[PDB]
Amino acid sequence: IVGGEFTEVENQPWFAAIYQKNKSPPSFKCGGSLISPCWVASAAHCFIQLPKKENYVVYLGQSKESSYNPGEMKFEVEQLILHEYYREDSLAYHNDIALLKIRTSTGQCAQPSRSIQTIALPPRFTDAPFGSDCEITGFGKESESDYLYPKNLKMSVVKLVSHEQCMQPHYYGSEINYKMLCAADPEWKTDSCKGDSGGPLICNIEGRPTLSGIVSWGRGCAEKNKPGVYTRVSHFLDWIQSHIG
Amino acid sequence: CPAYSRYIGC
Repeated sequence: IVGGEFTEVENQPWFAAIYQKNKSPPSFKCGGSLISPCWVASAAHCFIQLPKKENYVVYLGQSKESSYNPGEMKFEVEQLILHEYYREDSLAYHNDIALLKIRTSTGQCAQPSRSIQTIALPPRFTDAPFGSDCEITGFGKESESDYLYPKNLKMSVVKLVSHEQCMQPHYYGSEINYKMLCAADPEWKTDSCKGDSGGPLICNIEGRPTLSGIVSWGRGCAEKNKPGVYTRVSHFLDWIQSHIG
Repeated sequence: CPAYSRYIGC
């Protein structure tokens, strides 16, 4: 995360940390969100270069990447589902969403705690407005030109950007479609970055934190006129219900 | 990897 502050999972207790196994400790690879006790949502691009469920391990309840955290829970991936129309197109990703069924060494799904909670999915519809300020979180880089990653969780606040604005040529032109969500900082100083992908974009809808987007792409980090782009979760609700329901 | 990726593996 560029900008924002360092924080503890207790402030993003749906955050899921997805690592890849090694031939020998596992490598942090990207973020995700606990959308139900057995199911983590993330980005499909996180799994392409090796799409085998046995190669991944999911930790819930972590403030510090790649070390033990009190109240941590470690899960194997029972089932790995990538969207059927996932696709890379030279600038960006499309239909960039994945579902992971998680399970412990002893069979259990996620056990709630102050550091492990689920996050709500957006409603089909809702009347009554809400704010366009939404939260991001992850272990991504703190600046686009860093080598090296922070090792401790960070969080920040960005504003949603209208499709129309995001589609202006100065922004991302016709690469942006109705299945995507754009979010940036109005003064271009806080953003998600490399290593934040798959992680959540938390808006506050009908009074509760809501998973409105998944970190998918953007040119650099906190660059002027280059918002972060998120899978628009509300668009995939029926797809999500048909798999986890 | 598409150019505007924010993936650690790109």
